[PDB]
Amino acid sequence: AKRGRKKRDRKYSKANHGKRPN
Amino acid sequence: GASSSRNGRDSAAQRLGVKRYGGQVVKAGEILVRQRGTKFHPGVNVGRGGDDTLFAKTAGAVEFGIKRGRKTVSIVG
Amino acid sequence: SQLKITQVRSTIGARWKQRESLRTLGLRRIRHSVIREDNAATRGLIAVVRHLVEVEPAQ
RNA sequence: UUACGGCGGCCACAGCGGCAGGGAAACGCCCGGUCCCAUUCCGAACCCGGAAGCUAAGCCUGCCAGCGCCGAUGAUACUGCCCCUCCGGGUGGAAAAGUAGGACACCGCCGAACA
RNA sequence: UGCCUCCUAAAAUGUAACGGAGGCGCCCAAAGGUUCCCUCAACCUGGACGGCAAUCAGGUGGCGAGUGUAAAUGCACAAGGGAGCUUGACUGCGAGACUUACAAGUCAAGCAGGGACGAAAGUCGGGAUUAGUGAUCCGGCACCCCCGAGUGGAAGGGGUGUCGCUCAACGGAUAAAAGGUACCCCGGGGAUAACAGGCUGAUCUUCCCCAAGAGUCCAUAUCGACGGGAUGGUUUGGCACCUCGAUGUCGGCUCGUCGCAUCCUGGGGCUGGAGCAGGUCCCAAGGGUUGGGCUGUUCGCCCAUUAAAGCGGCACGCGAGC
RNA sequence: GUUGCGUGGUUCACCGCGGAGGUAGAGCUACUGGAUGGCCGAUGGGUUACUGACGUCAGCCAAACUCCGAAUGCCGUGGUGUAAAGCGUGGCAGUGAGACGGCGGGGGAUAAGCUCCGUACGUCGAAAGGGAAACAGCCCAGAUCGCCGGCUAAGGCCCCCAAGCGUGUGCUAAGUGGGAAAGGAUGUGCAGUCGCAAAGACAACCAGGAGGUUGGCUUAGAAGCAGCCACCCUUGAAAGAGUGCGUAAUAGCUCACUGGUCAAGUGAUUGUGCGCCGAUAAUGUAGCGGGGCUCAAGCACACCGCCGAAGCCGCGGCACAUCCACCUUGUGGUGGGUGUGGGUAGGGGAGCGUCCCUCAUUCAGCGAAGCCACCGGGUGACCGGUGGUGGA
RNA sequence: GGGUGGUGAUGGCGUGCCUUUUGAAGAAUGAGCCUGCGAGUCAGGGACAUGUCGCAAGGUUAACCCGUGUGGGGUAGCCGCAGCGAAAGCGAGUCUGAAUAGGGCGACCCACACGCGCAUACGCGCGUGUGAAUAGUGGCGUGUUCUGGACCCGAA
Ligand SMILES: [Mg+2]
Ligand SMILES: [Mg+2]
Ligand SMILES: [Mg+2]
Ligand SMILES: [Mg+2]
Ligand SMILES: [Mg+2]
Ligand SMILES: [Mg+2]
Ligand SMILES: [Mg+2]
Ligand SMILES: [Mg+2]
Ligand SMILES: [Mg+2]
Ligand SMILES: [Mg+2]
Ligand SMILES: [Mg+2]
Ligand SMILES: [Mg+2]
Ligand SMILES: [Mg+2]
Ligand SMILES: [Mg+2]
Ligand SMILES: [Mg+2]
Ligand SMILES: [Mg+2]
Ligand SMILES: [Mg+2]
Ligand SMILES: [Mg+2]
Ligand SMILES: [Mg+2]
Ligand SMILES: [Mg+2]
Ligand SMILES: [Mg+2]
Ligand SMILES: [Mg+2]
Ligand SMILES: [Mg+2]
Ligand SMILES: [Mg+2]
Ligand SMILES: [Mg+2]
Ligand SMILES: [Mg+2]
Ligand SMILES: [Mg+2]
Ligand SMILES: [Mg+2]
Ligand SMILES: [Mg+2]
Ligand SMILES: [Mg+2]
Ligand SMILES: [Mg+2]
Ligand SMILES: [Mg+2]
Ligand SMILES: [Mg+2]
Ligand SMILES: [Mg+2]
Ligand SMILES: [Mg+2]
Ligand SMILES: [Mg+2]
Ligand SMILES: [Mg+2]
Ligand SMILES: [Mg+2]
Ligand SMILES: [Mg+2]
Ligand SMILES: [Mg+2]
Ligand SMILES: [Mg+2]
Ligand SMILES: [Mg+2]
Ligand SMILES: [Mg+2]
Ligand SMILES: [Mg+2]
Ligand SMILES: [Mg+2]
Ligand SMILES: [Mg+2]
Ligand SMILES: [Mg+2]
Ligand SMILES: [Mg+2]
Ligand SMILES: [Mg+2]
Ligand SMILES: [Mg+2]
Ligand SMILES: [Mg+2]
Ligand SMILES: [Mg+2]
Ligand SMILES: [Mg+2]
Ligand SMILES: [Mg+2]
Ligand SMILES: [Mg+2]
Ligand SMILES: [Mg+2]
Ligand SMILES: [Mg+2]
Ligand SMILES: [Mg+2]
Ligand SMILES: [Mg+2]
Ligand SMILES: [Mg+2]
Ligand SMILES: [Mg+2]
Ligand SMILES: [Mg+2]
Ligand SMILES: [Mg+2]
Ligand SMILES: [Mg+2]
Ligand SMILES: [Mg+2]
Ligand SMILES: [Mg+2]
Ligand SMILES: [Mg+2]
Ligand SMILES: [Mg+2]
Ligand SMILES: [Mg+2]
Ligand SMILES: [Mg+2]
Ligand SMILES: [Mg+2]
Ligand SMILES: [Mg+2]
Ligand SMILES: [Mg+2]
Ligand SMILES: [Mg+2]
Ligand SMILES: [Mg+2]
Ligand SMILES: [Mg+2]
Ligand SMILES: [Mg+2]
Ligand SMILES: [Mg+2]
Ligand SMILES: [Mg+2]
Ligand SMILES: [Mg+2]
Ligand SMILES: [Mg+2]
Ligand SMILES: [Mg+2]
Ligand SMILES: [Mg+2]
Ligand SMILES: [Mg+2]
Ligand SMILES: [Mg+2]
Ligand SMILES: [Mg+2]
Ligand SMILES: [Mg+2]
Ligand SMILES: [Mg+2]
Ligand SMILES: [Mg+2]
Ligand SMILES: [Mg+2]
Ligand SMILES: [Mg+2]
Ligand SMILES: [Mg+2]
Repeated sequence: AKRGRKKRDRKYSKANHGKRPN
Repeated sequence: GASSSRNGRDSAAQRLGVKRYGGQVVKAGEILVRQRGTKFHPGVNVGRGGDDTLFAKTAGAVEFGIKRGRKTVSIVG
Repeated sequence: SQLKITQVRSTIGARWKQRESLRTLGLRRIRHSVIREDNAATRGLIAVVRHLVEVEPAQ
């Protein structure tokens, strides 16, 4: 589940503004 | 699995509701509110209809109002 | 009196009403500026596109 | 102009209820059913014919918030659009409930006396 | 599987799922039209049989009743209840609308004819409304006399009205129709399953929080219910994202390699640890971790041992290695 | 979608005005249901400790509840604005497998990079460039061409890596930053709220801290102390048949409660900013992209610059659409504006190259075609020149 | 020193082509390379729409005939010329209908000019004309379409 959680958490970057595909 | 499709049917949407709003100019015969029962009542210059359709007897402007609790649709010529 | 509206953000991703309001002010691209009278219609337009423009009371 | 009579607007801020007061014309109850008409029985009602009696009631007036009804302002909920990781924030709207209160309606068309 | 009603449906309309609920494939000659009249249910009080609830009387009661039938919207001004007379449950039409891909579906003032009811005003082209239905074809019947294959007829055709489909898979491939294929073939698909990967983590797994209790007493030596929160991604699944112009499927063998949630060996804390042995928890992955019987087996049980006979991952590691 | 022919502002945006609503929310003695606790009380039940209808007092809940009820959205209308709106009718389509993200919902386990809808929502599809380490669908921004010019966006500025080891005020000690829950916690900074005290506060210390009321009983003893239980008064600074150890008890070490003795805060408690633990899978650090960073290069607030794209501006070239003025004012040219020029399916328009025929013309044994090389040219398909080879 | 042409230490950027997909650098498909070949064509007085040209209330021929030809004849036919109606039929009307009701379908055909029966000179109607797109009709081009193998290849 680590890969999923890390991919999901990388929306929380300033450049992404809390939003990211999938 | 369970064949719980006991309820999967519905009738067609009948496109009810107000068709000509207040202050809108209509010709005679033009239906103003198609509805079930008398949600609105025929006012002056408005006919009711066999299925409660509230058409215009005469041309003019639609206006909505209240007649002793009953809410009514009329045309001012 | 007489407002001065400059478009500063893109219309890319903007809603219908924002794009058409920018069109209605006549704004075309980033750092386009238009001069329009300060009436209710103009302030309604500016309110719709507030985040896409900056305005000043420039003569 | 009246504690009067007459028909609508409106459908509770108007209703319902309580307490008083009112009978000139009028509205009424009222007295009868030979006389049109009527009761799924009943002259109760409807209808007709009268004026012995009466404001007891309807009706009208006035007063009561009692049962109801209307109801802000503000605040909040919610929310359009923005900004922003949520939490949030800006901005434009803004309830329901509750509270202050309002409220025992208001307006329109002919006759009697007066005048 | 068509139709009707509601909710989903995000206060116009519309809106999907093998989403949540129900109805319909009729009925009524009055339950239609019209004129007139009426107001219900429930509650309270009194009353032969009669009682909680039959009929009666009086109150109170604005809709909690009823509506032919689902639901919704309506209807007490009644569309609900009753009575009289009737057939408009019309013919010829129809401005204009709604709805709609089309086909369909729906509403309609008003004009005329001839009527019904009404004193009149007026209302009536079925039913409070929205389901109770089926295109076209091909035929049938009645009427009209339109055409009438040389001519007169006739046959036959035509028009108008209307009839005949659980064509219900209900826009209705034929008037007429079931299965098997592991003997299978071809065209395709990772648009779609089986393996494996991926996401998820219900299930599984490993922990933890709270601590009712059990433990002679004592929750916390040990075990811990009811509940709660997570980890892992080794189970069974869910999803269907790569692969169907091929990613060989279980077990074994051979070779490994990694994690530690440690079976042994090593170090410790607590103990309901006297000692010997243990129990539990903590640290620790260096090495080690047997041979047989049964079963294809994994697993498991058993035999004999052992310090121990660990648990998992690596396409449930490994078939261009067997 | 495109394109032709018509129509002409009818489209769309904003402002105002006229309208229908039953979502969000809320409310429910306003209905239908669900439903908590009281009080009364019909019944039933064994005279009535049991039942507790109906009411009544309060507090609540609902997609298919509504006395109510937004914001938006929708319909119309009047103004204002806006070139490439709209509409009709023809020609030619393609598409009818969508994806993710935001917001509202269903299904699912309020799982899924799940599934099914809604959304004048977005992006991808069909969108390059910049940011996000890499990274269709997120953020910025829509590439006509050229430039060794400038300003910016998102994001950034210690080195990798362009621009800040920027400034001021604080916070963090956890490499937190640079993943995680219930929950555990005298971590720390800040904002509050009470108790005591120079009539001497908390910490530390000497003295002292008991008699009848040691009732019920388990019993060897219950005597507080194997357990439940009297449920109160009095020489006294204060002082219980007693707070925790402990024995069969008798006992024994002490705490509640003050005096003296020593000299300044000391305890509780709340919200918060930043931290700690919980923390835990398998090739190799492997959860800042790396180096490194607290002497911040981390965080918060305030401020100042700068970097940063194919965005914008500057200068130059091209093209399309449309408008205005001159020239046979529409076959249309010229000049100048204005706008526009990412693009898959697809539509429309205009061209390049090869071959053959016809007409005209012109090259060719002083060397055609074809091929090769080099030098040039055009916005593209491509073209030309020169030379070599070659032979019609 | 400068410019050609060759090479390219070194720095940055940078995920083949095609097909097909929501999405491929993809570990989806196809392709070893080169040269040559290999896919919307043709027929028809077909159909629809358009561009263009001829003639125009007309247009045009088919077979065929005569010519060394692509030329000249050839009116049969076709389309246009009036519609409405099931049809008889009627006709700028017609059908339904009882209807001097309503509806359906159909006619009111164009721009510029003159000429009249005349409005002071400016106009309703009706006629010449001029459109040598009028209005049709015929040819030719293009897109689509029909029947043919119909863009090409491929089964069992
Ligand atoms: Mg419906
Ligand atoms: Mg009906
Ligand atoms: Mg009197
Ligand atoms: Mg009497
Ligand atoms: Mg009285
Ligand atoms: Mg308010
Ligand atoms: Mg209120
Ligand atoms: Mg709706
Ligand atoms: Mg909506
Ligand atoms: Mg059924
Ligand atoms: Mg009847
Ligand atoms: Mg009735
Ligand atoms: Mg019938
Ligand atoms: Mg019609
Ligand atoms: Mg009549
Ligand atoms: Mg009569
Ligand atoms: Mg009628
Ligand atoms: Mg019915
Ligand atoms: Mg057939
Ligand atoms: Mg014959
Ligand atoms: Mg014959
Ligand atoms: Mg016959
Ligand atoms: Mg007929
Ligand atoms: Mg079907
Ligand atoms: Mg059939
Ligand atoms: Mg066999
Ligand atoms: Mg096959
Ligand atoms: Mg798939
Ligand atoms: Mg699988
Ligand atoms: Mg794989
Ligand atoms: Mg998990
Ligand atoms: Mg899917
Ligand atoms: Mg392959
Ligand atoms: Mg360990
Ligand atoms: Mg131990
Ligand atoms: Mg080991
Ligand atoms: Mg070692
Ligand atoms: Mg043996
Ligand atoms: Mg192993
Ligand atoms: Mg395997
Ligand atoms: Mg294995
Ligand atoms: Mg094997
Ligand atoms: Mg292998
Ligand atoms: Mg078109
Ligand atoms: Mg408004
Ligand atoms: Mg509103
Ligand atoms: Mg609703
Ligand atoms: Mg709600
Ligand atoms: Mg209730
Ligand atoms: Mg109760
Ligand atoms: Mg609701
Ligand atoms: Mg399809
Ligand atoms: Mg589809
Ligand atoms: Mg979809
Ligand atoms: Mg959602
Ligand atoms: Mg999906
Ligand atoms: Mg969405
Ligand atoms: Mg991009
Ligand atoms: Mg980019
Ligand atoms: Mg990058
Ligand atoms: Mg700069
Ligand atoms: Mg910035
Ligand atoms: Mg780099
Ligand atoms: Mg630098
Ligand atoms: Mg900084
Ligand atoms: Mg410094
Ligand atoms: Mg600094
Ligand atoms: Mg760190
Ligand atoms: Mg960290
Ligand atoms: Mg944490
Ligand atoms: Mg961690
Ligand atoms: Mg640009
Ligand atoms: Mg382009
Ligand atoms: Mg562009
Ligand atoms: Mg294309
Ligand atoms: Mg020679
Ligand atoms: Mg030579
Ligand atoms: Mg040649
Ligand atoms: Mg060359
Ligand atoms: Mg040459
Ligand atoms: Mg040569
Ligand atoms: Mg595609
Ligand atoms: Mg796929
Ligand atoms: Mg490949
Ligand atoms: Mg490859
Ligand atoms: Mg394939
Ligand atoms: Mg290959
Ligand atoms: Mg005909
Ligand atoms: Mg006619
Ligand atoms: Mg022509
Ligand atoms: Mg040709
Ligand atoms: Mg074929």
